Amino acid sequence: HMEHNYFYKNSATLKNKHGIKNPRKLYERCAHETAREAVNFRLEPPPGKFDAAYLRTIHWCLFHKTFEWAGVTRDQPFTFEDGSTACMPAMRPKGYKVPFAVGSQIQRELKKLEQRLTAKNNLQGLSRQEFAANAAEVFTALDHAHPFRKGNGRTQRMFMEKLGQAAGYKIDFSLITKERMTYASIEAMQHNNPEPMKDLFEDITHPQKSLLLK
Ligand SMILES: Nc1ncnc2c1ncn2[C@@H]1O[C@H](COP(=O)(O)OP(=O)(O)O)[C@@H](O)[C@H]1O
Ligand SMILES: [Mg+2]
Repeated sequence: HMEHNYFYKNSATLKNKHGIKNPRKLYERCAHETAREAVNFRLEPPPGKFDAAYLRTIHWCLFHKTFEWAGVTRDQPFTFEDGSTACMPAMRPKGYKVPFAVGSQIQRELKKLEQRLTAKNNLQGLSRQEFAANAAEVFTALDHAHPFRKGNGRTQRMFMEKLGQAAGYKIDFSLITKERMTYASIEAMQHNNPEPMKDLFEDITHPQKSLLLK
């Protein structure tokens, strides 16, 4: 029942802060704003902890001017200013059999990822090949958790950019198409094939000057 409360009454337009009722216009406005917020967010230093709180902070920075629920995961009830409450504990990509994390799996998976990152020292001290493989595993874990109602891709990509930066690697998603990212995501989650994601991260990553100069 509560998932309908993400939309205006009898509409396919997500409730938003921009004053927009046209779903196409909302998409374009949001795309432009999240791109700009990403440019500005890149100026912020990477944190010492790459945790679920940080992921929520990224989503909030990218989306708070668009959605009231920016930074809030979809397992959690969210009450809009209009007094209605929304959430969406279960989500499955269209056309596909394998769903994203359901309900409390979202928190459990983000906790497991946090622990893995801590154990691996945020992927510091790796070879280029190792870093790419490990970054791909982190990304597929994020993909499955899919913690937000919308905006997961933009965030996950920002989380990776900052994780990379703190580990001495530049990860540049602009080097590839959306289609390639989608393909790699589908292969990993729908077809249990982790290779395309590994190749993707190899292709868009290089060690930074400092990591070379050291
Ligand atoms: N069928 C799928 N199975 C698993 N992951 C997918 C699938 N399709 C897309 N993805 C990935 O899910 C993530 C979120 O996609 P995105 O386009 O940001 O949607 P949203 O805005 O709904 O969160 C991206 O990393 C994307 O590549
Ligand atoms: Mg997105």
